[PDB]
Amino acid sequence: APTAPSIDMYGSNNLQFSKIELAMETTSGYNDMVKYHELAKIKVKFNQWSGTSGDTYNVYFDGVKVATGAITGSQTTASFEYGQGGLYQMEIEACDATGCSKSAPVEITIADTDGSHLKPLTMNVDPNNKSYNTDPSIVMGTYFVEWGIYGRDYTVDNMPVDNLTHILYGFIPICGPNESVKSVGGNSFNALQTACRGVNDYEVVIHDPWAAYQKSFPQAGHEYSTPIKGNYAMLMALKQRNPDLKIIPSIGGWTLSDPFYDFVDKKNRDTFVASVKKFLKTWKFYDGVDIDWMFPGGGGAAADKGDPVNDGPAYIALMRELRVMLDELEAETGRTYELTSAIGVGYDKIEDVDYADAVQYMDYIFAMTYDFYGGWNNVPGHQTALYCGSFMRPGQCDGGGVDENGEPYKGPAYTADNGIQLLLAQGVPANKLVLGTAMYGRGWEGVTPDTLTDPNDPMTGTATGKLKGSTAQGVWEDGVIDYKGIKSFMLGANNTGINGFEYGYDAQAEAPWVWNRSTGELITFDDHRSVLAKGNYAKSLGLAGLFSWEIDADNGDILNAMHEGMAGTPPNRRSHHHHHH
Repeated sequence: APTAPSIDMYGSNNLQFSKIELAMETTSGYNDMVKYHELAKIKVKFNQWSGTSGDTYNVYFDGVKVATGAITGSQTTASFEYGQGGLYQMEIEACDATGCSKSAPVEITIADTDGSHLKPLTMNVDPNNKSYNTDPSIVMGTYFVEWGIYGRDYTVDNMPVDNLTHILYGFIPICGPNESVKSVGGNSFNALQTACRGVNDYEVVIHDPWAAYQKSFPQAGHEYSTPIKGNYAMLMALKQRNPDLKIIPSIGGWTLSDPFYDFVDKKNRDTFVASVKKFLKTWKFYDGVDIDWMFPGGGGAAADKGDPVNDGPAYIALMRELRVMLDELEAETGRTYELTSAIGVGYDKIEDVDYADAVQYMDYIFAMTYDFYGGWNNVPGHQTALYCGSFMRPGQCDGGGVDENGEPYKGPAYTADNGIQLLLAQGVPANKLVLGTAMYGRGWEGVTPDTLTDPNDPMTGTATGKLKGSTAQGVWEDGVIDYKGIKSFMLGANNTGINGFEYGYDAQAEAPWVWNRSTGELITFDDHRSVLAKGNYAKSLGLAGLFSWEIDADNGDILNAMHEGMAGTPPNRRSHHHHHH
């Protein structure tokens, strides 16, 4: 028998290999920064200085032969390819006429984007998040935002993952027309231009590669030599901890929806769909795709865009085509992929799409049952209410009434129930609808008591402007505030109201508010009570479950209430009553 091979650690790259190459110290185009290989190139060097060397070498991973070849001299480099990520016990064997001798086992690491090479993520969750035994068939979704790792200081390990079934990652941009991005700030448009250099229009890219895969997180044990870092590596480790969790990339959103309006041309859909397939093959931890087109028919960030004739049909076609593509991935991998979308719930948004047609291809519709009222104007109202509030005029709820100027309402009022009922009215099944919960408030200032028609209901007042404040209090953009900020600075420990604010609740609407009479500051949000109501409502209607925007803004109260709401209606048996969904 020849001399047992001795592995040259330095010459074998310390046995660290990767199916993906990611630029860590530079920023350029997505295709320049990211290279994915179906087979990792393995290169291992071993030495046989003393004694004989032998004729043939064999390389084993956990006892299974993965490479073989001839031995020449005292030095042999074993170069081969391997397609499965993970950790393996590697042995190298040398053979001749007299027999074989094996090296001692040593661990080889082959990185892949499923996280197979990673240990389960260590969590650091706010203990205010309680423990629940909610049926795993019930959807409990939330959005994690890429940029939350900056000022918001909210990282993947902070997510109450055991209280979630779906994590939607916001947001994946589409290269092309993106003038709406300029409204964001922080040089975000420039970043997108850079990402899209070398990328064709209508293909997806990563907006912020630093946050996505470059940034070293010490809680995840990231190093210089770590082939994948950032949010993505942490999400990979999270999948190792929670294999049944669904992590889905969210494409678009409010300021990244511009390219969607060019999807009336099927060629652009084709380009997009192909890029998504490539994206899902490259980033294996993702379990499907979420489409947040805001909005088919118009009413989005770009005022000059929207086609009420063609957008809805295009949206439907997009879902059909994405489902075909996902079926291909399912055939190729044996995995199951989900197709979802977050949609507007105003009557004027819903009427622009035949969701009965679209939903046959989809797993879930995330109904954006929030942003009903807000700081964009000076009219108070419940931003995320289940039902029509006390402040509403006669016939406003159903839309058959008349406004202040004698002008008829053009459709039903913006409420969660009105939206859900319109979707059910189209023929969308309840069990594919997911009800939206707000982890944020919208707000005004200058709603002083003198402006109120009903002295005890600030929703009957008039504002002078948007809510202002500091990021310490959860105000990241004027008119919007983190739920945890509302709790810490307006509500206090038991909703007593602090710092000049008083707590109020509209039992008709199922909607809370805080109101400071002196400053006229008014905030509309979801609280424990309203979320309990939403949960009860979702269970009664047989909805798929609940989802939320955005997890970083919760202190645990909202997600807790989501679970407790789903904890606390039989088929129709008889006529002679109000038939209703």
